[PDB]
Amino acid sequence: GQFDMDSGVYSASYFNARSRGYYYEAAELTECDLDVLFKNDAPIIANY
Amino acid sequence: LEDLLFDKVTLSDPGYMKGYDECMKDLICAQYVSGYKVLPPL
Repeated sequence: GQFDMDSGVYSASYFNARSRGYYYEAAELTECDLDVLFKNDAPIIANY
Repeated sequence: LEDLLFDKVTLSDPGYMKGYDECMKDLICAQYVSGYKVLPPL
C-alpha cells in the first residue's frame, strides 16, 4: 500500500494456475419419472 | 556428532531448489495448496 518502499527481499503473492482443459464423464444417465407426481390422484396430507 | 544428531532426529527436508517440482508430481506439499511458504535460513 505504499511507494517509498525500502529495500529487502519481500514475499509476493501466490500466482494461481489457470484452466487448461475440460474433462467430462456422465456414465450415460437415464431419465427418471417425475410425471408420477401428476399420474394418480392428489395425495392427502394424512397419507402423503 | 552433528551427523549423528541430524540423522537420529526425525526431520524431513523442505526442498529449497526442487521441492515445488517434488510435490508437484505431507506439510511440505501442503505449503503450495494452503498459501504459506517456509523460508530458507540465513
